[PDB]
Amino acid sequence: CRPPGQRQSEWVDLWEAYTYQKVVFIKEAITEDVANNMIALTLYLDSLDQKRIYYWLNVPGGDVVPTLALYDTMQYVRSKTATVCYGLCLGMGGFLLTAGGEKGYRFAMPHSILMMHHPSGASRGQASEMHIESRELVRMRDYLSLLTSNATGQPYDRVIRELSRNKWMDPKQAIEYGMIDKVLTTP
Amino acid sequence: SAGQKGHRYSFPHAKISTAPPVMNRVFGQAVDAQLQANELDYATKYYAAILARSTGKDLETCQKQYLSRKRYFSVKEAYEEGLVDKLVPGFMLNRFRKMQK
Amino acid sequence: PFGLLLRQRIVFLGGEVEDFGADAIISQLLLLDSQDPTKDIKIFINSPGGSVTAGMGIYDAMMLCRADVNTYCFGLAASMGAFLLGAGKRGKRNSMPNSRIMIHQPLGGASGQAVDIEIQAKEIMYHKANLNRIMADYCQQPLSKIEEDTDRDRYMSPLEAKEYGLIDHIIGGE
Amino acid sequence: PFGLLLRQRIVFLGGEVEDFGADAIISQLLLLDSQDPTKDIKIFINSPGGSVTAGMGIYDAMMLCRADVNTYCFGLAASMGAFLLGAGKRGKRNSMPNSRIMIHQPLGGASGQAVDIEIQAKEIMYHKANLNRIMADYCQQPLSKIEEDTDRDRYMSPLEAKEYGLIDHIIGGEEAVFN
Amino acid sequence: RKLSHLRKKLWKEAGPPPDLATRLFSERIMYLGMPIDSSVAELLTAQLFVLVQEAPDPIFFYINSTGIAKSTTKFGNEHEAIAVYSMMKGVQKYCPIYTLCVGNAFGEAALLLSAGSPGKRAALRSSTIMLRQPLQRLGGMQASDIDIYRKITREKTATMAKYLAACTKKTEEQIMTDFTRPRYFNPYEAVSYGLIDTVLEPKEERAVFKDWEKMGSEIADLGLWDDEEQPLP
Amino acid sequence: SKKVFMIINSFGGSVGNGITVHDALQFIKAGSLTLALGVAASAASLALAGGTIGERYVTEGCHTMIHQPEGGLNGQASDIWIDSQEIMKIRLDVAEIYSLSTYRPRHKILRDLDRDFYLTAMETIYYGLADEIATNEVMHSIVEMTNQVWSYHDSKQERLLESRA
Amino acid sequence: KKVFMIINSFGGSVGNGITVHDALQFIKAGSLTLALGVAASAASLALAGGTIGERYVTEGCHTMIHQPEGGLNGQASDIWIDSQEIMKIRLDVAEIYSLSTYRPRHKILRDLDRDFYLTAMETIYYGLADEIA
Amino acid sequence: PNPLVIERFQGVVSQLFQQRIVRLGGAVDDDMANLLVAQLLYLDSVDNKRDITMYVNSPGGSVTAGMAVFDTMRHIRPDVSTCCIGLAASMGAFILASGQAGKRYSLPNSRIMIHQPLGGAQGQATDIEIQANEILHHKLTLNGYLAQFTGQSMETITKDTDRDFFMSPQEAIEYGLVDAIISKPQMLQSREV
Amino acid sequence: VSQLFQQRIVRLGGAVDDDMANLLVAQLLYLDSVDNKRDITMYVNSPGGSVTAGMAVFDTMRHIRPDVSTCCIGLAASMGAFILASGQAGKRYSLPNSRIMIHQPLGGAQGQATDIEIQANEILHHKLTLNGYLAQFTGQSMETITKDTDRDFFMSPQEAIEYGLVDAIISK
Repeated sequence: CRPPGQRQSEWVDLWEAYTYQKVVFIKEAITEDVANNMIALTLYLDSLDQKRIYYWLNVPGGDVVPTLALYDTMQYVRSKTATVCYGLCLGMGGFLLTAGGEKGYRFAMPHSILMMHHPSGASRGQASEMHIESRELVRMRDYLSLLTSNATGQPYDRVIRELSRNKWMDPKQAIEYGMIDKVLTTP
Repeated sequence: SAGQKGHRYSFPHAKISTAPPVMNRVFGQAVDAQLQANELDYATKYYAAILARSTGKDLETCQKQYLSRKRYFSVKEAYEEGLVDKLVPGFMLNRFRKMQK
Repeated sequence: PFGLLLRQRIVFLGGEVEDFGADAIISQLLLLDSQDPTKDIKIFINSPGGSVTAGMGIYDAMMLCRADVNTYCFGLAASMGAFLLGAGKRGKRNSMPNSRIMIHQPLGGASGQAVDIEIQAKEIMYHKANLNRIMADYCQQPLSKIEEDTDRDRYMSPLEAKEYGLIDHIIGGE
Repeated sequence: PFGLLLRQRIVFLGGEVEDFGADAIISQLLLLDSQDPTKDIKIFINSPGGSVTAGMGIYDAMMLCRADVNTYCFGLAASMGAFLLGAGKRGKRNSMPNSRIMIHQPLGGASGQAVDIEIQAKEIMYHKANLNRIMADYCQQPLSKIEEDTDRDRYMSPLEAKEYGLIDHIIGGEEAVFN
Repeated sequence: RKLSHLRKKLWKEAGPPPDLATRLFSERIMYLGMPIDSSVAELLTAQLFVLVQEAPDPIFFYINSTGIAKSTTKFGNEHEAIAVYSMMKGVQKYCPIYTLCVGNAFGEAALLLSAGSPGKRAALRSSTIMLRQPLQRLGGMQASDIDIYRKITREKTATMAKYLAACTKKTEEQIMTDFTRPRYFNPYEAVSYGLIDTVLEPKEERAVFKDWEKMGSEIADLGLWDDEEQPLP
Repeated sequence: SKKVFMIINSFGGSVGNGITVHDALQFIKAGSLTLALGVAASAASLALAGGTIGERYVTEGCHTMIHQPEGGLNGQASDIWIDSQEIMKIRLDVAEIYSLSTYRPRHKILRDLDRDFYLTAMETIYYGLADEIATNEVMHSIVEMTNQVWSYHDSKQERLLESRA
Repeated sequence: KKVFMIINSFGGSVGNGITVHDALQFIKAGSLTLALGVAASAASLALAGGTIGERYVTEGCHTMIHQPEGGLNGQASDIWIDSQEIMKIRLDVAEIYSLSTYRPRHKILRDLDRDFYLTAMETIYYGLADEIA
Repeated sequence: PNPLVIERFQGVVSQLFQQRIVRLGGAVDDDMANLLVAQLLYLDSVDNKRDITMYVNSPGGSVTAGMAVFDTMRHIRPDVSTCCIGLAASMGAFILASGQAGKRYSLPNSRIMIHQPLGGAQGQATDIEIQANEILHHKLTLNGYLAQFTGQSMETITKDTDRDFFMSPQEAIEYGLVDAIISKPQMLQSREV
Repeated sequence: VSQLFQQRIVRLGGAVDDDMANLLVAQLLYLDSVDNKRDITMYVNSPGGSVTAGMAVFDTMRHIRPDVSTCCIGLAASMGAFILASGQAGKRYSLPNSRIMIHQPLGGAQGQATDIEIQANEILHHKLTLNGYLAQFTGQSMETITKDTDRDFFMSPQEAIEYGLVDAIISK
């Protein structure tokens, strides 16, 4: 993706050519620095026009706090969204597949590797502040399960028992579980 | 000191130091330390030739005054020695500007 | 050195309380009660702290023996030797007039899943409620004031430690 | 070994002078003085340097010894062993005919506060002033001449060390000394 | 007028330049995404000198950071958060400032959250506000300077609670009560605390509560020895 | 016009870098305004006093600090005396600039350089390092002062964009 | 119109080879895959993912065929879940090769047991390429 | 580490070796497991009728090293009385549970942790499923012997030892880990009325 | 170094920390137990150390029912010189070319902003404890001890007798 392309008459980079074409690409992991460029890109396309936004994900994992920064910007904007999967979305990247586009706008390749698990954290020090960060990690665990239950239609008691352990999905089981909407064909 | 005479500008609170130069890590024989001694011999002879043209001294005077030990120079006594001549052009104190007002 | 006084039941809790360091204290504690259960065992305290489960291993091993226990504090005892200073019986808890008594709550550790954080959270919540029951026994203090004293770090002089109930006597009188 | 020379009252000062190696020589020097205050003590100095704080304790230990001391310089004597070489009794100072003698000031690093720098700056100058006035007693040399020879970082052959006053006798009849 | 410069710079010097920070700068949107350091605070001040000049039009301010430093990394100084606070405090009568909390706000990021205009401060649905106790845990140097470091840590907590009470309209002793422990704050109850003015809600609410999980289990019998199986839902 | 507006924010740095930015603001023909924000270290307090007297402002959140010259020294016994005397020359240098600019005698300032001590905004005006307290009211005058000096260059910028179009 | 790319890879994970596999069938037009030098397991998936009849190979090129590799460490339960992950990924890439080589699937798992290398001759016989350039 | 404490530690374990007291040293790995099985196979020379006191204190370790200590404790002729002081890990509590029935003593201040054993897997694709099967084989054998020692069902062990499960000996005496507690009778205190 | 233990000589060498202070008081428990009449001579050579480690060996020397003797070897920097001044009056000896340095002890403050102010009060309590005990050993006023302990001040052994650090010197 290092050679650039063209928009209509001049040379523009490949990721920025799809930015004018309202296509967002995410290829690296979700960290604090790349999430600052994604939520600033969602507000920039929302101010120009009001159309459907496309997100292509290749996230192999990431942190919990910058992922929730990108999730809350999907519901704040007045435009529509559509998440399309190619490659793999592991960890918190699979949660962003079920962020928006619930009414038939979740596409995936037939060989996409899906992954759903409970989030994690690490903070040590005093024993009194360990109780406060445990309440923060508990309040982040059930809230992340409540959004997956409303988007996929699954019961809330099944997400706590299944996603606490290791769970992996193929696109054949992603249809019956309500995680994706349609499967992309050859054309 | 190698600039044009009469226009050596300087800040009034700077530090000037003239010391003989040193050499890096060289691992050799007895004749290898002799040729490295000749490189520093030409270093003191070339540096004193610049100071003799600037300050107006002899060749052996600049080696005894400047290039012997690691010493330092202020701004005020360097004008009497011959390193600098004046300050920077347009220099004026902010307290001296308040005295004019 | 240390071996010249080990035959007269002299225990030195020197250095940081680790898994191997505290085990050397426990293994020599069972030797002294098995040879003579009627005479007292003296334990010296000079330690800047240590582990939570390792430092707890000295207290319950000293309660396992049926003989008498004397405890002396040298220098600084930071939340592991200070808990072990008052662990002896009443009347034979002496302290030096310049020794520092540090009261502090223990630490914890967790690395894995978020459900593994709350397991270690209630594991250290049980250890915090365990030592507050123990420290209120030999001090005759209520549970309300002994929980806030372990909240912040407080270096205590032995002048106020006598009325607090942690120590019993002061060697030298002044 | 080293214990065979200890019962014959001969100690060794080898390696770099440290604080742990300083008191090991002082503790065995007072044991020989308490056993026999009449028998001489022979020392052997081979040191490439050391601290000025721990090196003065070896000099005060030989001054505390009531019996006479004998010195022997083999190998190296760099800035600390040359001070302990001449510090013995006059007339009983021998060495190897090819050993090197280095008379130079000690080193030191300074860091910290601005008031902290000027304290240790005059402290190492007071150590430089005390080491010059002590070494000028047994050498029979003036103070102005001995304070500038220690500034030059050049070694000294034992041929010119004899008339300098630092050493008295050379083992070998004074013909094996090579320039 | 500068609105013709806005249409000309986006054609030449902002559009074909592919940097997103330049195109966000032209739309009067100033976003703090990086952790605050010596390079961030001078960049935030230099952007504020330009925005107050061309127009009295309102400026959008987005806050998404972990503050100056995380608790599991190297710590610095906390004085740069006041420098961007007092710089933007005088703008409020010259230019309206809109402040919205996206993502998270750890420590000093909540101080700039209350630094907005009244009636314009806002937060999202799943935001997090942390009243952390800052900073500078390193004190291993000479003991002659720790007594004036006790004066520094006392007066910095005084002026931080003074600036927080000037915006939240609360008592200064209540700010030090929240500084003893790292208490997290829900944005739904932060409107009653005085940190934010309102909470902007999405168009379609799909965040179901968890209060219906309590099915009302009956009390067990007194003559039943219950097992010690751990609570795992 | 020709006014120079500098902002002051530095928590550390070398002492020699603060004296260079001091005389860099002295030889300017026009006036200079210095605004202190956050802190003022040994490199930053000399930049604060380098401005024109009457335009120096310190906020309530800013804390002026006077620090001794920190240096690294390594060498022989002959070289350790010559550079430690330079520390006495720098301590004579920073006490001289603090004396000529704050209306204070040299003896009372030299009794303050032996120990590090932080200053507040009220002690900045009392010693003489600044002139006025940068409150919220006088900060509005700094906004309107930098608006006229920037629009004097932006009026030429407005004529170049209209000529190109 | 027709995409033309150079295939050259000696290492890398096979999970990235599945990303470039499905991207080639997403193009409506044909694809020209020309392998040069080394073709690893991630590179052979893009070589077999091209259109049948336009997969070129040189005389000195080789194709590396091997099973996926991974690194597993942690609790006892998620090793068993991730053990089925590497097994069905190896069963997934066997079905990827089976759509081009027209061979039974049980013989490809025997070649996927160890490292398998092919020269320019038997690459045409095994169906990974079409002809020699 | 300090080398001075090593000869003092070697002296106190040898004096307790004459009183038939063994020690579990740190994490259970290969170097101590050959040393520990040398100690249980030497105490039978004095007498094979009296019990063997076993000091149990282990913060973790490997899997196969603790299994080499487990089989020799139940095979020798005298009974092995385990004693857990401090902290027992998943392999440490299995050694404590492998003692004689009715002779497993402890103190009520220890912590008992039981879980599935830690492990890893590295290699090719078929190497992963091979090394995952022996961990599940070690999962079945550790949970199978604990169901016979404590007397619980098969489903009870796998659902409690799935994660970190810390217990006290006041509640471990109800499950079946510790048979009895060792504590001196205390004098009754004059409580408030 | 085992020949000094039979001659009632203990060695204070290097910086004082927790394992050295446990070993130093262990030699003091044995030398008074074999004889409660003969003195114990200690060779102090330390460049500093911890706050509580030097205070752990200070109090146990006061419990020795015969007097002790302290001899300076080389240098004592702000922690060993406190052990010299705590000896018996008339038994404080020093080398004629040794060095005595009096300074406040080192120590850090790591933790919360509420934690670093409550632990600096202990350092301020340690400064009142060190200077409060040193003023009673030297016979000087309270102001002159708190005036020179902030910066490092080296003292010659000739001027240490008139100030009150040592009692005599061993010249012979």
